[PDB]
Amino acid sequence: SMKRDYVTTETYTKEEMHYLVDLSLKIKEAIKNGYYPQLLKNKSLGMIFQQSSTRTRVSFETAMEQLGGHGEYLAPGIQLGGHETIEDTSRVLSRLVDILMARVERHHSIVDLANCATIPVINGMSDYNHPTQELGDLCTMVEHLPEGKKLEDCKVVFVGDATQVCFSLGLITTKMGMNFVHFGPEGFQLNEEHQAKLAKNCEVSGGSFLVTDDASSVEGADFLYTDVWYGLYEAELSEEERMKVFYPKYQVNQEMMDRAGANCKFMHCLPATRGEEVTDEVIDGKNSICFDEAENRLTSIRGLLVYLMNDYEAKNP
Amino acid sequence: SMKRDYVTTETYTKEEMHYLVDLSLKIKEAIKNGYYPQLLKNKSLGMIFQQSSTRTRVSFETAMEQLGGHGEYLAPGIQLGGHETIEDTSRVLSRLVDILMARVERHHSIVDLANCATIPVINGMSDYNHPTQELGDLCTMVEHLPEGKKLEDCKVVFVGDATQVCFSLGLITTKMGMNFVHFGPEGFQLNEEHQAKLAKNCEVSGGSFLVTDDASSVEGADFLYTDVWYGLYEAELSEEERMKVFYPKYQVNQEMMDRAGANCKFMHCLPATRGEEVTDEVIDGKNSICFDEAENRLTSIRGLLVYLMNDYEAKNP
Amino acid sequence: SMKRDYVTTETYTKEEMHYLVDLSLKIKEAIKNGYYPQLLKNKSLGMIFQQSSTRTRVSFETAMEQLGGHGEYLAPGIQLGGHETIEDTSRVLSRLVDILMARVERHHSIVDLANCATIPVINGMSDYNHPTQELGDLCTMVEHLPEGKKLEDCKVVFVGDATQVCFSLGLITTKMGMNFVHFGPEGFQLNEEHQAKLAKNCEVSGGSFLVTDDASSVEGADFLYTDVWYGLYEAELSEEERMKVFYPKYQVNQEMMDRAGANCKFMHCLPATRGEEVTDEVIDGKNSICFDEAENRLTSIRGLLVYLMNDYEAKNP
Amino acid sequence: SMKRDYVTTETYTKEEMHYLVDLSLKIKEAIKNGYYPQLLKNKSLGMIFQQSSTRTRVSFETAMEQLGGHGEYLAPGIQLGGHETIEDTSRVLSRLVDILMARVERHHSIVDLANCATIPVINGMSDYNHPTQELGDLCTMVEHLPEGKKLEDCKVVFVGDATQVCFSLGLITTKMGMNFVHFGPEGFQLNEEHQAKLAKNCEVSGGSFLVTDDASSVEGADFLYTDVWYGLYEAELSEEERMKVFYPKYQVNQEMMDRAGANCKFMHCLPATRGEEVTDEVIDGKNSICFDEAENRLTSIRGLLVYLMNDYEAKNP
Amino acid sequence: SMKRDYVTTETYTKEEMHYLVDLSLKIKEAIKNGYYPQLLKNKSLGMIFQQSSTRTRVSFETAMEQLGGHGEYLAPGIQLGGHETIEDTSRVLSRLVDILMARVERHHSIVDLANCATIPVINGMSDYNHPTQELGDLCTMVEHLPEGKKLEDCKVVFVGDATQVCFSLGLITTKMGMNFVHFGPEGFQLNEEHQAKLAKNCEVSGGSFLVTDDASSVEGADFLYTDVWYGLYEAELSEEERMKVFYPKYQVNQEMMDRAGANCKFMHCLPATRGEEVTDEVIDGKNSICFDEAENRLTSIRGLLVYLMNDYEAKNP
Amino acid sequence: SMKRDYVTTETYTKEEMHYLVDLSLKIKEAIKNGYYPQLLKNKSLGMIFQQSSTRTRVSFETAMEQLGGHGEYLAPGIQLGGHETIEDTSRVLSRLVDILMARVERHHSIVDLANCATIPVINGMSDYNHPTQELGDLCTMVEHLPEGKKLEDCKVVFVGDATQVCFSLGLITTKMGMNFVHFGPEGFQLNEEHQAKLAKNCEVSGGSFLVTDDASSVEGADFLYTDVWYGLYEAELSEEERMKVFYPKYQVNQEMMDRAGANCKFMHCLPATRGEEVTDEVIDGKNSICFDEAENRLTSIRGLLVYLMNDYEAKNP
Ligand SMILES: N[C@@H](CCCNC(=O)CP(=O)(O)O)C(=O)O
Ligand SMILES: N[C@@H](CCCNC(=O)CP(=O)(O)O)C(=O)O
Ligand SMILES: N[C@@H](CCCNC(=O)CP(=O)(O)O)C(=O)O
Ligand SMILES: N[C@@H](CCCNC(=O)CP(=O)(O)O)C(=O)O
Ligand SMILES: N[C@@H](CCCNC(=O)CP(=O)(O)O)C(=O)O
Ligand SMILES: N[C@@H](CCCNC(=O)CP(=O)(O)O)C(=O)O
Ligand code: NI
Ligand code: NI
Repeated sequence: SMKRDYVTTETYTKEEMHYLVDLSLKIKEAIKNGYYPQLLKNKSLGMIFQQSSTRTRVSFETAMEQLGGHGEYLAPGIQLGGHETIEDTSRVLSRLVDILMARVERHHSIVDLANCATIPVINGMSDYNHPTQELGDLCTMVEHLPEGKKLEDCKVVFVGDATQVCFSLGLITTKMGMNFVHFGPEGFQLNEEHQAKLAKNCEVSGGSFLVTDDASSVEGADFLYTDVWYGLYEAELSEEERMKVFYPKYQVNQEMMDRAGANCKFMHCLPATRGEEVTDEVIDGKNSICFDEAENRLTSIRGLLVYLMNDYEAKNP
Repeated sequence: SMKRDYVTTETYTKEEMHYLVDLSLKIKEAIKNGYYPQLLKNKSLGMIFQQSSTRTRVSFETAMEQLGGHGEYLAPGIQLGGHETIEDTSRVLSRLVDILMARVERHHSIVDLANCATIPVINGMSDYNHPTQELGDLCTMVEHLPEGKKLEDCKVVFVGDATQVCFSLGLITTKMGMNFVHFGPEGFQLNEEHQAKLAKNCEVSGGSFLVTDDASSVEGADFLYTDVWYGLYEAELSEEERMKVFYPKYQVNQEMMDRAGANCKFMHCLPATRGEEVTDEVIDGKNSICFDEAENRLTSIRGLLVYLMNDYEAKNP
Repeated sequence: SMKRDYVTTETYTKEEMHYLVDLSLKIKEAIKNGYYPQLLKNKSLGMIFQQSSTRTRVSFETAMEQLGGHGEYLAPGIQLGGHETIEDTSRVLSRLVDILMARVERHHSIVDLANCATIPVINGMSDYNHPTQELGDLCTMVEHLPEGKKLEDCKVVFVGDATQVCFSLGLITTKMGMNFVHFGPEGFQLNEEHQAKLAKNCEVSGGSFLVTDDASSVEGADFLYTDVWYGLYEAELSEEERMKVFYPKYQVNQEMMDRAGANCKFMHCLPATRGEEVTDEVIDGKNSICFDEAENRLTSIRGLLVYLMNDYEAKNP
Repeated sequence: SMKRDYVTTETYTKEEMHYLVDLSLKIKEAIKNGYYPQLLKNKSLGMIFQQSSTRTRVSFETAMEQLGGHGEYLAPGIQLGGHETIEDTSRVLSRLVDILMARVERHHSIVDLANCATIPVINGMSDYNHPTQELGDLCTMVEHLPEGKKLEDCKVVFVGDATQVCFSLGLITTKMGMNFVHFGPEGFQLNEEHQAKLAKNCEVSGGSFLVTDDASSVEGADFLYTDVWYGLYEAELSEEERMKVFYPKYQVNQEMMDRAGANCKFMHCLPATRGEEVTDEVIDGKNSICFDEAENRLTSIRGLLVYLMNDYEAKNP
Repeated sequence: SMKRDYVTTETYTKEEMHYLVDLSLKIKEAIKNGYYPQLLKNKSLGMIFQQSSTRTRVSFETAMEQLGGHGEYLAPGIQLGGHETIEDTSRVLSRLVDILMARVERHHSIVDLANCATIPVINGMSDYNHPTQELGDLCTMVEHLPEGKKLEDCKVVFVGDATQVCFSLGLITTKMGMNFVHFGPEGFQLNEEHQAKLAKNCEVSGGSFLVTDDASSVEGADFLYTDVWYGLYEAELSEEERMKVFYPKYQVNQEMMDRAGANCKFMHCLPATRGEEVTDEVIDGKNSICFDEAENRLTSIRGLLVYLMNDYEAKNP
Repeated sequence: SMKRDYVTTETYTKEEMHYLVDLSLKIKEAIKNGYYPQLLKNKSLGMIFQQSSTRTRVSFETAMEQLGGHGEYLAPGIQLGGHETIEDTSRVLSRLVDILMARVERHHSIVDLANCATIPVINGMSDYNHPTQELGDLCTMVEHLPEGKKLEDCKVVFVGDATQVCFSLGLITTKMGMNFVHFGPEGFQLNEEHQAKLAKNCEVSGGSFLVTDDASSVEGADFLYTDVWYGLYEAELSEEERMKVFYPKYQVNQEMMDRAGANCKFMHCLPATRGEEVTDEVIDGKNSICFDEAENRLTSIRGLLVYLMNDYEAKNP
């Protein structure tokens, strides 16, 4: 083709993900030392958000500035579909910016945008997956690799609801050959189709996956990860409804961390509902890496933007 | 004076419009070859939008980045008029940005902004005209000039409603000495005052204009252009109402294109209502140049911004 | 510490404020001569607005571009507090931008943001004070210093309501050793706590302050300053209610200016309600400096941003 | 291969030379309008001079600065050949600069440098030819094209000694399909091998060439070109010796220009020996373009450097 | 005209020299604070040296880099005059660099270069004067202004030979309205024509000048300045010859400084012959400012280059 | 202190040398990928050469351009010492450039320059040592580390004369904990004082050193290094004299390489005298890394310049 998209890590090999991590960490280190590599000079990113965002939006906008380009915030309601067709919007934006991202209510919207645009398209989260979160989370696990452990020998346990972030964490950990668990209650577990995709990743990678409601599954976790309980932006569970499903068994508290292990690190994509999926004590505690993880939303987005723009330039000399 | 505005092409000569085209195409060619001329370094554009926009807004914001400056999106509701007077807003913005554009509900708002501001002001569309569309459309017609034809010998036919874009296309084609037709139904034709202005342009240019409901008027068109049927943002015609006025006589379909001529190119400012003013077959067909035309919204805005900033610097050494 | 904030000028000495003025005016002069000092290259400012703004918002966004960085407009409703705690938002933004500003409904919000963020935080106005307005106003008074007068011998009279801008003007004038008066009606005067803070400033500076409803207080003013009468954004006084309190005694009209003195300059933070706190004749008259003052919102913000980023870099080598 | 050299225009087609002219003139026009295209950013040119130079050396050094790179002056005596072999010098410099030029006493030296270096090598003049002079001279003739004439219908007459510049002018004019004459005395005419190469160029181009001692050959010249009479830097003819050969028949004086034609333009590569090959009256006269021609040494070198670096980057992605 | 030269300060007013000082010191302060104003971006300076130089040459070359341009070192022997006429060299260089300087054996050479070039020409020292030294020395005296003294009330005494630097110091001090003395032995004093020029400066400035062999003339000097005794580069006095003329009466030693005054500062253009015109004790002593003075060769050259390029751009829009 | 010099690696620890290698290789990799880190923006390097140079001079000049600064070539004969004292030259240059290097005839000259200058001074080779060669050579050995070997287990054998490069190679290899041999004839071996310094390095590093005329010493070398036989620039041995001392025993030929080992790499600082210290077959052969080594003169100089400028900025905030 003449471009590459980042809609799902399912289209990336382990080697490509490692390259993305390595590129991201090199850029991070330069900036830490006071030097900003101008790798996207005069390039323009269209940023389409159908939902609210702090970390994803600010990461894209900051990343562009840091690398010498600019991000344009197209707020909820440039509509995807509607009166103007997605084919028209996609072809028009392909002439007016160099690269696109979109956070979408429905996954088909990002797929359609990628299919119809002739410039790189990045999924900034859908109801299905969250691939920039995957890369940031991988950067974070690499930086916080336990002493004497290979990445592939790490155990990553996601606690709670089968969110798009849960699935995405499963996708990236299995892609990298790691050991993944979704610890969640029946009715809120990764589904058969999700699990088939995790198995497919493991066939190649030698990693493992388990989906279970067994509380002992947290034992030996190197990373213990959670997310909110209220579901999707269009149809939230109420406090009473979600507490009924998840509390207290799926609350990440100090007792759960102690059971997972003394050096187990706590992760959360954020925003967090303190007192539901995680207690103040854990998220603010010595083993929380969620703020390093949030920083790495920017770390990973810088590397990804550069990778995709380099690919585009290679295909369009 | 100490600045120049771009409110209407009525204040520009043919020679100035050619200069704007030539400048725009030089910048376009540089960028096509991977080089971004930093002609607006550290300059700031205030972008006031009273209505939704994809092409105009993204073109301004991208243009500024590409040329080394920045565009600020001032969303619907910095009010023009209201509690704070237009004189105050204009004088204040003149101290805080280098150049302004505004897409306005009512033409007097852009006129007032231009009259009261001491920096260049650009009309990003009003209920009266659409002069940046004119320049982009002219760039497009120049690029797609038929073999063996001079620009002045081209025939440009606008089909349908007497929109501000219809009038603007009349203004630019007549300014350049071309042959213009508005093919539209009685009651929805360019009015007496519009036509007097077209005649005035032709007195100088030697071009021609005709406003007619004769379907044979499309015959021999080099460019066949249309726009939506629903009218102005504040007071849309319903689907039933606009179909009653315009359908099927004013639908640009393959039969109309065949009648216009085999090499006639289709143009539309966009967004398009597929199945009303144009069929899928035409807009997606081999003779459609509307996506090149959309790209040239950015092409023309880059040249215009540079022209106006150069003029400002010449007057304010 | 590892950063410095700009929440109130109460934490700045006279010498520091002079340094800020001098830095701001040097940058202004360079730009006047066509040279843009790239003092914030690749730096990112998060701009959180809980209320509407023309001058503050555009000043921050333009300042960043002029100095080689970028400002991100985070529109009303990234919430401060709410579902996601202020501690979380603050720590997250500290990883994703280099510097923050916020215009807040309630002062505690900016205090909390500053306390929880590890990057510099700037108050873009609260219900308590308006410190960037202070610096811009000081730059303006320095530029318009009366012939043969020291800054400290100037008399600055604020007319009307005890707005946050009124208090801020009191804070800066007393900090610089000048003579301040709030001329306002009983019930709408700077309160006991405000006045205690002004007295504290004067203990150090040798300046003076008076809060009074005596109309003779305007006599001998070098600067006569006013603001709107309708109160705070969340709870406005109606036209009838505010006219009943303030009109005509507190209307700045030509007669009041004549009484203050022939060379007294008129100031207003803007937006102004013409016909209430000021007449057209005064604000558009020969002794009005409110548009120079508005320009100096940008002048002062450039200097402040550079000062705070330099401080940050000094503390984080 | 992995690079391209500019040792002789014999390896360039007419289309490539036109491209070089067009690129050079676009860059010239940008700079005339105050804009410097940064097309060689951070690139380093090694400049090896075995002989003195004003125009060639300054053109290369200025060109690099203008385009965002740098030229290094390697003065007579980094030796080519000698104790360190040319193979070693060439391979070493290929690691330490991006592009090379050399003005050489003997043509084999530039050939050897080009053959052994893996970066582009440019001939800055040898005893055989002078290809950057060719391109500058072509740019000059294009700019000064007579009214109503095609380039190919122009007549270019070189007067005097069969210098490397004489031969080079023959090479470029015949490559472009023009009509060339060397008007020179027997014993000092382009030799049989030179003429065979001119005939070979004309076989492709349809141009013409003549080598003659007939004074009537100047009649109808559009460009009349000359050079010094003293021969090569290592073995100059004395004043008496060269006057005996060339004077007065080959002196370009006003009478010769009048005979050539009223609009014939005078060219000289410079430095000129006033009173020998040209009189003060001609070189300082209204029809002299030698200073425009000297400027175009820089014009052409900018275009060439960019062309060769672009070619290198295309071959080494 | 279309440019301005800097051949002698005789063509500059006191106000222009103050502007040059002020500009130079602003640039110096920026660089001291770590910021390099890019005021000469992509501009090229030709640097012609007929004599050796450390301070002048390095100052020009460094200044260009610091301000975003480049200086080209044209070493002794691009000849001025000779085989190629000065008119030709001047016109050719005017096409190939933006600005020129030259250090020349004979003053007429710099005059001829300035007269024939259409770009700014700067005198880098001749046998007559040294105007960049003047500006650097003035910057130095301003920075080291004695407490409680105006510039005009300062006494500047040059000791020793009537060098071009001696005369230049007389020219600048008298231009600025200061009090100048040349303390030198009969036969080696500023001549009648020099003194007539100093008187002419004083007619305008109200300054004073004296040329004398009275040793009491050093008393009350604020600045005591000297230079070498060996004369001009082409015809040096031997050690014995110059000692016979000048030693010990004109040796600046600690006794002379004590007599001049406790706060008198020692200046020397450098290079110095330690043990002749100055002792180690003085030049390395607490009251020596010659290294600050040497730094200000660069300070002044930066300001001058910018001033002349700005003037050129103003005249050639 | 307020700066750091690079006169000898004797003042650097193993950890510092590793840091220098790592920094150099990061910069090299960026440039290989088409990105030039602007780490020395607007910085000026004075380059003083008392002897001829290709690799050192071009490396410094190119390095400065690549990193956004500039190098000034001060050719043989700004004299160090002489009429103007070294103290004066050093103090003057400290005001006029940011960093200095010098290639000197006598080591005391670089020591004096470093001691008297207040800016970083780099030794570009003396009669004693060659520390930039050390760093380039170390970068080269790291890049060409044999499979399955640690740097410290490598054997490096220098063949021939006890040149400054021989000693320097001993210094760096022993500093890094490697195993060094000088294989050279009696009378031309590293002397007692050299060897005492190598022993001192080994006391810390655990490396080894041997100085011997035993031809079996080459056996097991991982790197086999040589240099010219003619001695120092001021007093060369003739061909007959040096052949008498060194030939054929110390000629690096294919037989010697075969004896050293099949994967032993050949190194030479260059220029090489082919047919003396090395045969064509070896230097042009598959195991020669001398051109990679020459490239790494630039690799190492980039890292060193950045390291020293960063150190300077840290000490002079
Ligand atoms: N399951 C959650 C996932 C939120 C991911 N968070 C982020 O990407 C951080 P942001 O929203 O601040 O960009 C949901 O559906 O809302
Ligand atoms: N008659 C139409 C004109 C739309 C012009 N379109 C554009 O300028 C493209 P945009 O809206 O995406 O900027 C109307 O009044 O709506
Ligand atoms: N008392 C007024 C203060 C307005 C200050 N104005 C500004 O800062 C100018 P802006 O709102 O355009 O940024 C109020 O509470 O509204
Ligand atoms: N036949 C002459 C050619 C000189 C060409 N001149 C130039 O290239 C101008 P320059 O020497 O100033 O670079 C000779 O052999 O000397
Ligand atoms: N009278 C002395 C003047 C030297 C001025 N010195 C300088 O300009 C310093 P520089 O030579 O290092 O540039 C002479 O004729 O030599
Ligand atoms: N022993 C040799 C060392 C030469 C080192 N070579 C280099 O540094 C390469 P260069 O001279 O090209 O910079 C001698 O004394 O000459
Ligand atoms: Ni922006
Ligand atoms: Ni240079």
